[PDB]
Amino acid sequence: EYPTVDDIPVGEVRLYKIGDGVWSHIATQKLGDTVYSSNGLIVRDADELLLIDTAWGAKNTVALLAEIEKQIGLPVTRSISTHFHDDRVGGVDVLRAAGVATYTSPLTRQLAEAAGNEVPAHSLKALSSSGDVVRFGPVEVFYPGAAHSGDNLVVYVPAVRVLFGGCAVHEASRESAGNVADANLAEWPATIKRIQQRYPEAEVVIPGHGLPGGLELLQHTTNVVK
Ligand SMILES: [Zn+2]
Repeated sequence: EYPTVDDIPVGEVRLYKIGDGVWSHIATQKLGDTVYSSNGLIVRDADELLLIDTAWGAKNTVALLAEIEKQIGLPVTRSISTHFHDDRVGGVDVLRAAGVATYTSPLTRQLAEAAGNEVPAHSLKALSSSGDVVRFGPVEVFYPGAAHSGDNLVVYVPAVRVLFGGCAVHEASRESAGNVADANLAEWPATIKRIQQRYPEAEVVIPGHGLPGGLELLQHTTNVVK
């Protein structure tokens, strides 16, 4: 039942309920001969929605907003991108066109600018140091340190113990680190331990790509990395 590249019809976006007021969103991009999927999060707050990550590009992000309006019918008012790559900020301008207030850390804004990627309009302050946390509506945003990228953030929904790990966390089936061109492989183990120590009660851990699991994906990630 978790959506995969084998069942999301081409160009569509799917939502998947994780817990009370929490969905993941799943989108695809074909690169060469391989279709990839990518996850983000949607979190209800009162009568609005907080979006975590774009659906990887403008076309997909249009489809994401349509799917949200069809299935949930509440307005996305704010977003947070969890690092500077296209599966996180690609489609920010779509969000901005729709009236969404787009956020991310100052460093992610800088790296996104440097990469020629789309740039969220607003900075989350108080995230510049490893171990910094901030509250944001119904979530916590945590900067655990460098890993998949120098700026990677994780998002926790404390009411229902759902941790969205983004690409700092690998799915269970993944056994190679993947794209390390922006990664800090030396730091990535410490970064994972910081996540483990901060969110010991998490019930679900959602990787940036692939199937949800539990806290076991964190050590799995360290194992893949080292
Ligand atoms: Zn990335």
